[PDB]
Amino acid sequence: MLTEAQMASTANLMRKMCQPKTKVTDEQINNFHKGVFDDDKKMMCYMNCILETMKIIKNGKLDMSAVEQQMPTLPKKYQESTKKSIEECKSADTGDKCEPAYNFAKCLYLSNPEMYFLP
Repeated sequence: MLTEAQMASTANLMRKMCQPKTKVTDEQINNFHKGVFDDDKKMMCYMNCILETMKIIKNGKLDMSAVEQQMPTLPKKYQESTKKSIEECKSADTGDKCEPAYNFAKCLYLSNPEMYFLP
């Protein structure tokens, strides 16, 4: 099991890698975490980069195997909220190229804004 501090630290390291690769702006990322969804390609490709790095998205598709391995590494306060969100969002990975991860991410946020922890 991971602590919340390790989760925030690993999230920060993923952002440090994925933001320069995609040139998403700080405000675009900040908007996303408040439910303001910019479908600009940079925001979309950032979400693709993040979820590929987490191994949750592979070739534009939700990898339900990676989802199951990593659920036991979640802090228990996120375990229940994540299960419900993945169940609700497991077909939201629609579209082309970076769109599936972005659409999946928007779904995850809207299913439970308070428990959303993606970078």
